Amino acid sequence: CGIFAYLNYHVPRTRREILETLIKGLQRLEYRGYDSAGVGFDGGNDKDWEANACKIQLIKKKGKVKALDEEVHKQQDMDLDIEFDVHLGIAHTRWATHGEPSPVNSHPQRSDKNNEFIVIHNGIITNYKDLKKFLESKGYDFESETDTETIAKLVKYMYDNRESQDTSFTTLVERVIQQLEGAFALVFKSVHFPGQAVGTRRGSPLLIGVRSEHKLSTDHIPILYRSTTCLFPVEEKAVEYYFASDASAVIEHTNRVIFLEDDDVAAVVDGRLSIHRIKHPGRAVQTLQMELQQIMKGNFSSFMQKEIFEQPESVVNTMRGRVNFDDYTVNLGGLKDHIKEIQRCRRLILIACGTSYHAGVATRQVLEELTELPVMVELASDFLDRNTPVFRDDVCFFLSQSGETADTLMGLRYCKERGALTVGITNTVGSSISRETDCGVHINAGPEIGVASTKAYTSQFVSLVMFALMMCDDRISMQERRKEIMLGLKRLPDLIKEVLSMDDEIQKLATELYHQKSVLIMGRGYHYATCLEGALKIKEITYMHSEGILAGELKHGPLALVDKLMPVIMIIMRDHTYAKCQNALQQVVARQGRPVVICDKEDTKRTIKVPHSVDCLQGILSVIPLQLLAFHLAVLRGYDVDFPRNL
Amino acid sequence: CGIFAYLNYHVPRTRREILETLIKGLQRLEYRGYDSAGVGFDGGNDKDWEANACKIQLIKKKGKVKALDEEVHKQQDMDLDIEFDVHLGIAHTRWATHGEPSPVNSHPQRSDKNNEFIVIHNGIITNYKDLKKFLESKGYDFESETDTETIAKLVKYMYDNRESQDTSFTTLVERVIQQLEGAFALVFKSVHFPGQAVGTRRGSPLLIGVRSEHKLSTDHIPILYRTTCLFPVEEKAVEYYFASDASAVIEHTNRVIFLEDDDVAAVVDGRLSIHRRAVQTLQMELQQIMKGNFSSFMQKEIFEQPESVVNTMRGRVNFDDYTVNLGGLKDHIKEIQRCRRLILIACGTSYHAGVATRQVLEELTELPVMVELASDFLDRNTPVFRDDVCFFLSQSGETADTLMGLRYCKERGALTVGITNTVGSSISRETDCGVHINAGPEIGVASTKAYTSQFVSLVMFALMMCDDRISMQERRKEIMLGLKRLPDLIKEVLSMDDEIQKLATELYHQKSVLIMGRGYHYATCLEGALKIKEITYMHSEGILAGELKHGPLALVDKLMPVIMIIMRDHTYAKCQNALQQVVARQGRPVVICDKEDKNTKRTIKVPHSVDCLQGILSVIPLQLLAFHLAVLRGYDVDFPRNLAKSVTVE
Ligand SMILES: O=C[C@H](O)[C@@H](O)[C@H](O)[C@H](O)COP(=O)(O)O
Ligand SMILES: O=C[C@H](O)[C@@H](O)[C@H](O)[C@H](O)COP(=O)(O)O
Repeated sequence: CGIFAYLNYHVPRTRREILETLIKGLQRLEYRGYDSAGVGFDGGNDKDWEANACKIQLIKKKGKVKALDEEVHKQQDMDLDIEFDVHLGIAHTRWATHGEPSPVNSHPQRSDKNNEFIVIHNGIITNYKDLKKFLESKGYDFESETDTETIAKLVKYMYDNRESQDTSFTTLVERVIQQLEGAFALVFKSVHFPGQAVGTRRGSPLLIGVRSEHKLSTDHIPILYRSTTCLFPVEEKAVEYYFASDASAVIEHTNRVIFLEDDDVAAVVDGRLSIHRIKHPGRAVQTLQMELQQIMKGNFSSFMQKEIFEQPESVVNTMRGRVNFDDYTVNLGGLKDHIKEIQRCRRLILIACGTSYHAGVATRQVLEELTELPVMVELASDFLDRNTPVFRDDVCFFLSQSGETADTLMGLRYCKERGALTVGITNTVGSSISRETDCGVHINAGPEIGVASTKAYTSQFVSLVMFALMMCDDRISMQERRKEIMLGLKRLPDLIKEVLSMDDEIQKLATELYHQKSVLIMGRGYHYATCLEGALKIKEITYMHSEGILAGELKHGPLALVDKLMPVIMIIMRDHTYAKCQNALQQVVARQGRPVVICDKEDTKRTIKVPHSVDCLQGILSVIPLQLLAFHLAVLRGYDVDFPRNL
Repeated sequence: CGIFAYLNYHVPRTRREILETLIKGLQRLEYRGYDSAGVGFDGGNDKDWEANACKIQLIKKKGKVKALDEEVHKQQDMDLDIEFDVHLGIAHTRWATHGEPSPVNSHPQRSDKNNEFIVIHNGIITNYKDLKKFLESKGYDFESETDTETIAKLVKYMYDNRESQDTSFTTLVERVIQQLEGAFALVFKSVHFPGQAVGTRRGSPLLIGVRSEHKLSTDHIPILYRTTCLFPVEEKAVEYYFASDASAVIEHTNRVIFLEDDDVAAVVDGRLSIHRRAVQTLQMELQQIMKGNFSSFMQKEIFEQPESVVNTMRGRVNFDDYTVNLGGLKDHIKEIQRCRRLILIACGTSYHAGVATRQVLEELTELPVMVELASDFLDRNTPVFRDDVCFFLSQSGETADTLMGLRYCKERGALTVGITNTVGSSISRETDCGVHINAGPEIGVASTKAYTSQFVSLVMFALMMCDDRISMQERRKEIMLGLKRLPDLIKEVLSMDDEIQKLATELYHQKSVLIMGRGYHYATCLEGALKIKEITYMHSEGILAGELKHGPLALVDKLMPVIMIIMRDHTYAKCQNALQQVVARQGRPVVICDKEDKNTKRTIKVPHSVDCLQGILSVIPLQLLAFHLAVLRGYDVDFPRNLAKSVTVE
């Protein structure tokens, strides 16, 4: 789950400082549920650090990182005051899967009883059964039940069979990954290559942060196959490197990062960073706009609560630099090039999973309205199962907060093979979907740390609307509609705040459903997505059977569930479907239903009155009371909203 | 909502023979609405039946028809022994979608406290509020909250301001429909016009049955405009049967006159005339609307799927040469292949039929296939083009949203195809072409054979669209042999009825059940979930298997009942992963799988078939499960609560 390594090269740090840095990185990567963490570093208490680089020491522990930190400072014969001019430390937090949680099964995994090679690993090796046999036949005995130990044992096998006494650490890892199958991100450390690090990935994210008070030789590292050919400080040697599986563990130290790509072998040798391959392409040193405050709870007791209540801000962040209300223009920079190509295409296909799919349903109508193109919205897993027909004049959008969901990513590659124009709507710089799409939009909602999608849904929503507004900016007959929608976006942050000020009314509703085992959420049109997304939130966070029902489908069967006992929530807004929803309401009440109504500004039982906005934006306001409802219900029932129950 | 009126002209019927005929005609229509019922006949206890036509009697009550039949009998005022040589009685069962199903809101409505004009209405008047404020000013008091009372209070307003002392009943009705907006199918009765019935329609079904041992004067009633009427030649004996459906008339005769929009039929002096036709024979046997030896229509229709599947393929599938021919589409297939997209539009189970066949349609046509819920399709003003081919799946052929979607697509120049189970329905008439699935009448409220016959019908279309591809010949043979073997496999599934019933005894007490599937069985878990909702009232929900890991799986614990559909097709490995996830969450799921397929100790093994046909076999256990659960919970499978069959209005 979480990888972190800290390499100080001619930046003196005490053993304490190094360990504090490693512990701190794991906390950035530590999400609720992890149950195994460890650190690897140079042992020995020789005042001169150059003699302690032949004893790798491991401290691994089951439980939360807090427990690891206590074990660190709780070491008998370990002096934390030794200063290292050069040192590499690696760290890992995990959610034990393959084996049972235990100190042995925690990372790093070692190559022998003297820790000649150690590795931290994110992912799974498919052929790990076969590899363990090949090494055992060569005498290597295993101590863990994890697939990671095979990696540590295999790199020593390559070392034990090297042709020359100076075969590079890179060459060894190159030979290792060539024998691995599956997905992995790896960081290696060895006594035979003191101060050096090797990081490589295949289908699992791995990035490198860099920091130095000196000028760096380049901002675009060229690839070396098997002058400024590598990255290094120019004035002096001092530099710091940060390997990590997520930017959250690097951003507090530096915002200059390199995102590795599949089969890259990045190595730090003599403090200089190079990137090797076997196959002028290069890897860019880029600046992240992320900042530490964005991954902290602040004054909120949970990340779910923070991300719900900060949606006024995240919606604004989504629009910053992209909307101009002075002259009613929208400019998504990532699409200003392909914008005219897109309009020459004949169909829009939105492909996503879960809540990201709900964002497509939530904006499908306005996309049809403003683009006038057919809009198909697909669940990624079903899209793949059916081998859906795709053509060269299709424009395919891929909605993904993480930018890594397997089905959404495989759908992307499916559509690229067939020649379709691909567009990524993501919330994670460097992610796979953001790279492999022809173009894309970063929704810029800030990191989503909570288990459930809250601000990501609303920012995706706003992003797709902004795209719809770009697609009709040349239509005279639509100028008024664009103006109306855009003045809605202008007012939206304050309308969200207005909804959040009704939190007390949502708590009251939560206590009325406290003991209920089901609830039906009914909507149609613009609020079909709203009732589907609310039902998912209440399933995922509250663990009760909430179900979204298309209002127009009631009389076709589902209405049989309505009686005096079945809780019902109906979304009834003042748009063109208003009279129809009034009909559905009369149908529910006719069958002894006592429903709660989320209705528009100044429209049977309790009513949650949200403010009135443009019809194609109401979904953003109407889903928030459902977000809060799931939150408050879970809190009432003693659940930790930040502790996932999916796994 | 059902309509039924009995007009016996010069055929002596006692007051019990007519009342037992009105109720008998409502039971034939009860599945269209069973929230209330009523009847309208002549009162008075005078031997000379001529001195009784001036006294109307209304008997309306809340509940099914069996609640009305008991209200009609055991009365202390109605003498059921008066011989009527000429009499007219109107009846009606109501689907109270709004308000209470009270007797005051049921039909026949009335125009005053003396009942001068009573009307039975099927449909909605889109301007009854405007008609209610006009009549309230002229001196008319309203009692019910329905829109039908504005039709009764209005036919009397045209009678209170006529021009001649003897204006025909047609004239009065013709003036009413001119002030009525929306759809309606009416059958009037007045004391001023004894024995005369008027039957007009507009966007709603309405036919007139005729029985007479004497020769009928003609077989093509000429539509008139404000040697003309249908009647027996020599004698006067004739019995008419107004009704909004053919099942309530077939029992008495198979000679009906299907009216058209704005045709103002009228029976005067026992002569049927149309104002502003073709007397034809019905092609339906009474056995087709009889439960037989089954205790419910739903059970019969499930166990008869081996037959209805055969009927859907009869005369259309030849297994010796592997050819498929649907007459309704023999010519259009040429132009359909030149089109660029298929759109399937339907509601409920009919929508599931499209989900169930979407993949194979994409496979064999190579065209994009979009499946749309009719109500949402209309809400979004979905883009449609001239080179779209739009299919409309409707068992009844009258579902409002599906029908409006049709007219939407026709307005945009699309090619429209109807997949119905009702000849003469609106959807079958107004589409460019179509197919009659020919599954027989479906009486149970929950669709069973209609689903599997639609499924089979869409596959047959797919087989036609690829009959000229060399590369797909083997695939076509694989599918068609699957169809050949399908009836017997359905019998093999049905033989597990008892095993399904035992499972039901383990679930009837639960509040919720999750049904999971993917690929070809996404539709299966959606349709099964809908059925369990509809007749059992359990909170059953279908969950796409591939979406479990994205949130819903958090709802699974050792207590949540789970049904999974794991079949030996290309999603088997994926479905095995979903099964592992469910168990990891402590779920103890029931698995529907193939015979040749573990932790699962609660399995339902269906026979293995072609992947794109397996949905037919996998859904049947869920049909049976829903049936058995509803029995265990003391519910009626034929008359589920809060709804009826065929949604023909808003
Ligand atoms: O609360 C819902 C979850 O956030 C989940 O449904 C999520 O939306 C999907 O797993 C797709 O995630 P991505 O947006 O990263 O693809
Ligand atoms: O059990 C389900 C019901 O039968 C219902 O969902 C029905 O399928 C729809 O009302 C479609 O009706 P039509 O097929 O007659 O259009």
